[PDB]
Amino acid sequence: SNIIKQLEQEQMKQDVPSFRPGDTVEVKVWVVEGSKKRLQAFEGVVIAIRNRGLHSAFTVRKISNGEGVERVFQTHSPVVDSISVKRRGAVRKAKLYYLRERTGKAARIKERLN
Amino acid sequence: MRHRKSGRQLNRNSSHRQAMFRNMAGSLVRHEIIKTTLPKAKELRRVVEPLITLAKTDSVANRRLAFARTRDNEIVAKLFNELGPRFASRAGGYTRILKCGFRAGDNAPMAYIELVDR
Amino acid sequence: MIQEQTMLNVADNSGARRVMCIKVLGGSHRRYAGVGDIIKITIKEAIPRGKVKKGDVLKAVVVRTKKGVRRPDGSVIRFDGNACVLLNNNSEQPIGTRIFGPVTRELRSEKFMKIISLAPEVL
Amino acid sequence: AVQQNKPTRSKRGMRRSHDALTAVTSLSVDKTSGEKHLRHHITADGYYRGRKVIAK
Amino acid sequence: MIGLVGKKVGMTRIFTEDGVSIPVTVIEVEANRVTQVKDLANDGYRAIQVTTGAKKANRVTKPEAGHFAKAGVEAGRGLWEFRLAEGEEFTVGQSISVELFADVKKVDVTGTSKGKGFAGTVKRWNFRTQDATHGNSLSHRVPGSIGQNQTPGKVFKGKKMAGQMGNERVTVQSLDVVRVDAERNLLLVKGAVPGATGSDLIVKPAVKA
Amino acid sequence: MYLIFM
RNA sequence: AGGACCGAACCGACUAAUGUUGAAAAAUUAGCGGAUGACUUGUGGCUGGGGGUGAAAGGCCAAUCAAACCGGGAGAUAGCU
RNA sequence: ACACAGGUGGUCAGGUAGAGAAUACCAAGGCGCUUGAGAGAACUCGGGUGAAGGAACUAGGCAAAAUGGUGCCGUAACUUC
RNA sequence: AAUUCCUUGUCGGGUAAGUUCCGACCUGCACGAAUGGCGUAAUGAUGGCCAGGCUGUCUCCACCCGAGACUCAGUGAAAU
RNA sequence: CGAUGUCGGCUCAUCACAUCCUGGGGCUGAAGUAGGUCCCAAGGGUAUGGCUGUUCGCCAUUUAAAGUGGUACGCGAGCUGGGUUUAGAACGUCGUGAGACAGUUCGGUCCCUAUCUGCCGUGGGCGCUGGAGAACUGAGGGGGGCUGCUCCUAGUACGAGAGGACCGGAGUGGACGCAUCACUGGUGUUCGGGUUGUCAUGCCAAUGGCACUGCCCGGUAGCUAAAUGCGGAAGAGAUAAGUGCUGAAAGCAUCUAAGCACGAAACUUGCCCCGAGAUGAGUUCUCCCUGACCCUUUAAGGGUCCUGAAGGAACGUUGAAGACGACGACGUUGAUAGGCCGGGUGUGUAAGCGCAGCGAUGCGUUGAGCUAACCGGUACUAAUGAACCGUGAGGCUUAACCU
Ligand SMILES: CC[C@H]1OC(=O)[C@H](C)[C@@H](O[C@H]2C[C@@](C)(OC)[C@@H](O)[C@H](C)O2)[C@H](C)[C@@H](O[C@@H]2O[C@H](C)C[C@H](N(C)C)[C@H]2O)[C@](C)(O)C[C@@H](C)C(=O)[C@H](C)[C@@H](O)[C@]1(C)O
Ligand SMILES: [Mg+2]
Ligand SMILES: [Mg+2]
Ligand SMILES: [Mg+2]
Ligand SMILES: [Mg+2]
Ligand SMILES: [Mg+2]
Ligand SMILES: [Mg+2]
Ligand SMILES: [Mg+2]
Ligand SMILES: [Mg+2]
Ligand SMILES: [Mg+2]
Ligand SMILES: [Mg+2]
Ligand SMILES: [Mg+2]
Ligand SMILES: [Mg+2]
Ligand SMILES: [Mg+2]
Ligand SMILES: [Mg+2]
Ligand SMILES: [Mg+2]
Ligand SMILES: [Mg+2]
Ligand SMILES: [Mg+2]
Ligand SMILES: [Mg+2]
Ligand SMILES: [Mg+2]
Ligand SMILES: [Mg+2]
Ligand SMILES: [Mg+2]
Ligand SMILES: [Mg+2]
Ligand SMILES: [Mg+2]
Ligand SMILES: [Mg+2]
Ligand SMILES: [Mg+2]
Ligand SMILES: [Mg+2]
Ligand SMILES: [Mg+2]
Ligand SMILES: [Mg+2]
Ligand SMILES: [Mg+2]
Ligand SMILES: [Mg+2]
Ligand SMILES: [Mg+2]
Ligand SMILES: [Mg+2]
Ligand SMILES: [Mg+2]
Ligand SMILES: [Mg+2]
Ligand SMILES: [Mg+2]
Ligand SMILES: [Mg+2]
Ligand SMILES: [Mg+2]
Ligand SMILES: [Mg+2]
Ligand SMILES: [Mg+2]
Ligand SMILES: [Mg+2]
Ligand SMILES: [Mg+2]
Ligand SMILES: [Mg+2]
Repeated sequence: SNIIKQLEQEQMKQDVPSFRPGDTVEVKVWVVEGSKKRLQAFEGVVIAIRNRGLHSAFTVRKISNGEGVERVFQTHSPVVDSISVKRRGAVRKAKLYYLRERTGKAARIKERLN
Repeated sequence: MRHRKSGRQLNRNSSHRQAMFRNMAGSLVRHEIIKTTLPKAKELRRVVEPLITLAKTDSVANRRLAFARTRDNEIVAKLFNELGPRFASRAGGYTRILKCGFRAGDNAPMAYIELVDR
Repeated sequence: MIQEQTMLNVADNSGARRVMCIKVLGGSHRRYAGVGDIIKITIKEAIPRGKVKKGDVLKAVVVRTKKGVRRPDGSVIRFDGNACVLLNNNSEQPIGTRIFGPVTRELRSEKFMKIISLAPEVL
Repeated sequence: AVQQNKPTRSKRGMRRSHDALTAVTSLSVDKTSGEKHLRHHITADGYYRGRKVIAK
Repeated sequence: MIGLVGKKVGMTRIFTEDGVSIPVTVIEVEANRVTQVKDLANDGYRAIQVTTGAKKANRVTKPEAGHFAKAGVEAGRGLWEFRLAEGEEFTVGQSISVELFADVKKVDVTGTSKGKGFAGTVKRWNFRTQDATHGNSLSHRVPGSIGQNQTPGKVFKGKKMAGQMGNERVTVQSLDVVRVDAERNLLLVKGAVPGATGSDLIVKPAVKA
Repeated sequence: MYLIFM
């Protein structure tokens, strides 16, 4: 796979920040409303990270307007403009799929500090 | 379809295979040569050769890891004090399979497997 | 992936609280209805003084799915529950005056230009 | 299910035209013992490819 | 137009600046050296014969090594033919590059499918299973009925039955050429092409409009 | 039960 | 206290799958009902064939029951094959 | 009829958890069930998990899934109380 | 109606739609008072219908773990 | 009648055309849109539910349409067992009664390891005329053929208005089919962790066995659909119903008799797949064998000695190939498999030691330890020197050339 790995690494971003599950992150994606362009944020909790190189992804979950919304972003897509960690969280896992049955004061994640 | 899979089932369940190759690994370390069937001696190399790469570096944490895969101290004491020093300059391939005749009772193809220096 | 007998929450202020899909419109042997697809429904629960009564047979448009939609860069947008907006049987204009919760950009066309105008958030 | 007519001794022998055993083509000879053995197998005295490997 | 012979390297993704995911298949099209040129006055039809890759010199047989030494080319791993059109001419020994597809917009890629072995009628012919409950006796994924009664009293030819699935030559038509990379012998088509990783592919330009 | 043709 | 309740032994036999040249001429597996009572069980005894016994199904009476099995009349008779 | 997954009365009654003679793991003690070795197709049997939906299946929610403990709070129509 | 042929009688409830279910009417082919009439709390491996939960029952199947099926060595049937 | 299993449902279909949709036309009491009716056409397609044992039917909502029939009212050695039909029991009715119903009601054992034909796959033998390794040609055969909606032309033609096109073009879907695993996911009892009961490794700590993988939480490769690429064509030839041009028999008329031109999803092709057992066994390219003697029955004769080629098989290491055969890669002049090294992925901060705490436990070393089927490398182990099969220039006749 020396052919393919050389094709992918000329498409990867060199400025991806480091984040972990539990971290509260803000993703800014490019929106096309017809012709004009825009940037809207997606503030939520990283609940799953997939590390695969160019095919790396991560999953954010936020409660918007009383309705829980998940979103799976492709890490190296040119739609994702910037990723920014707002708060570091402390969990004992790699996939926080247990946060789908929890709500309100039960979905509070402790802060990391290290 | 079994495309790109490894490991032989050998007509056993998952825990009989793990208990058979653990006894059979303690029989090859102890005697340095045993006579098994040919499909079992080929699947034994995937069990007994990582135990000797474990035993090339001596530490308490590795001895507790080679005890969880053998459940014998007569075998752990031989891997770390004898087989570790011998194979310390060899990069893999510690065993050797010699094919021999067929079994009388069921016509199974038998084979010897021995540690490579005897 | 809404099919027949699927019970959906309602995402407008028409008065209905739970509606059941009874037909997926727009083809023969058609199986599923994604976000932005008309369905033919029946009303199972209703508030007492709304614009619609329990038992009525109406049309709807699916605005949120738990299965989610997919974006052209491979992204996915899922939700925690299926929701819809009740349309009129013939004019297919939304009965309510408000939309609750987020909707998606799959409704952004001339047919559903009034739903993404009343929406609190478009993803 | 079961037959309707007895199959002949002709049809029975045609079925056994593929049941025929074949022999081993030739036996290898060791290069220090001169013993015949199967190819890629050790000999009956424990020799293999010029070396005595099973001292039993 | 003639085609080229390649090798399925595997799938990847191409990101465009407007944020689109394009699933591409990477095909390593090494140079295709022409081994024999056929004509009407000797062979009844017009075609060229190309070889690709390289083979171990202790593995080429004496009939094959003489066929390559007549052309002067070096022994590749196989031999394929391509029918010429009216107006194309090639010479023996000439190497054809991946730049044949420089301005070609669509191609047809044909290969050998993956082997699923002996597959039943649910996998092979998309039959419907019967009930898993409600009284069913040993008859869950079996085909069911295979004919009618005394008329005709036989099963028809071409009946859909269980048997060998896959491991056959199939042609996938009209794939978008995404990017031709001539300096490292690549060709990126858009979509899934037949075959496992490392199998031979024959990439011809699209015959349909 | 429909046991024999009758 | 209770022909009381839940539930093992013990007694049964409601449902499904398997088995159907069966491991078994009636069972196996997973569930199921009763479970101090009109209960259940060991050992011995009594009732005999147009007879017994039957909380009654034409049930049971030695894998046989709208009249047991064995021997005899007997080589019944057969306008039927 | 078998070295047969059936039937057969009584006596003994260890540890840890448990209400328990249930059940899990063990002790004393006894066994691995008289064809094996490979392979890892369809299909059959016995099981595990399943995106979205949730009886739309069907003669019928058949079968599976689910419920399941102890203490405390609380508990409708109807009633022969 | 465990009884009603005509009959899926007619009206009401339930459902988007109900030959089944519940409540009624009486035109009871062909109910009826110890071969009992009408009710009835509790009980039922009883019959019919509905709902909540739950689910591979199903849309529509996919993957996995084992015992056969396949190959090899030994013994070795049966209906027809 | 020394047995040819019944209605309905499921599964799988196949044919006819008296055509439901799509296709092409004539007439219209056809302005347009939408219809009525008739002719040609079988390529493809041709609903989900409520009730009922139901086929049927009615109803709800779709669809371009929800065709009509044959096939033992197709299909139980393919499944079910709901029904008007064994033995139990009850109602109404008839009979003095045993019982009976053409009425209703609750319950009620569906066996078969495939010899032959047929069909779906897959091999062995021999032939094809010296032997061998490849690449083809294509006689022949199979697959596929569905269609909606929106926009432009154009609110144009038509029409008083209301309404509203033919022809042509672009886009986007439903159902179906083929491939695939980059993405989203499922599985992943062979990877990592949490935890309950108990037994054991002398004990603490750390681990292992068992309890459905003990119960769970994630997850690599592979396989896979709900995931995402593609398809149905355009074009050509000969036509159907139909429309004509020129034109007499019949001074005119006339699509026809001579002659000529259009004309459909049907036919023949074009697209994809199998295919020289196509015994009519084809073609091209390359490679290999260039010894001696004897006899009879003197001929496509038999034998002896030498010789063994190209290639094949066999054995081993094996594979995205596979039930077994078969097919593919490799065998030391070697990455074929296992191991090992480096990485990746997954899990989630190991063990030991130190500190804080009365203690459960927390903190530092520490994103640590372990890590299957993955990627890139590396001869450490196993893939042996041989031996086996296969020969020694390839018949006759006739013709054309060189001699
Ligand atoms: C376990 C294996 C047994 O088979 C069954 O149980 C099956 C399931 C019966 O069907 C069951 C179930 C059912 C519905 O039939 C399928 C029923 O009608 C019959 C009476 O019993 C069969 C087939 C019956 O045949 C059918 O008998 C009918 C009287 C006529 C019919 N005809 C078409 C030739 C014929 O096939 C019948 C009588 O048992 C066959 C005779 C030879 C037997 O008695 C034999 C010895 C059976 O005991 C058996 C083979 O051992
Ligand atoms: Mg076995
Ligand atoms: Mg059965
Ligand atoms: Mg079954
Ligand atoms: Mg015939
Ligand atoms: Mg009691
Ligand atoms: Mg009894
Ligand atoms: Mg039981
Ligand atoms: Mg009890
Ligand atoms: Mg009786
Ligand atoms: Mg008896
Ligand atoms: Mg008598
Ligand atoms: Mg007499
Ligand atoms: Mg007599
Ligand atoms: Mg025995
Ligand atoms: Mg016994
Ligand atoms: Mg007992
Ligand atoms: Mg017990
Ligand atoms: Mg299996
Ligand atoms: Mg599910
Ligand atoms: Mg779910
Ligand atoms: Mg239903
Ligand atoms: Mg149905
Ligand atoms: Mg049940
Ligand atoms: Mg219902
Ligand atoms: Mg009533
Ligand atoms: Mg009465
Ligand atoms: Mg009376
Ligand atoms: Mg009276
Ligand atoms: Mg009276
Ligand atoms: Mg055998
Ligand atoms: Mg007969
Ligand atoms: Mg029939
Ligand atoms: Mg039949
Ligand atoms: Mg009776
Ligand atoms: Mg009758
Ligand atoms: Mg059957
Ligand atoms: Mg054809
Ligand atoms: Mg996943
Ligand atoms: Mg798992
Ligand atoms: Mg301890
Ligand atoms: Mg133990
Ligand atoms: Mg276990």
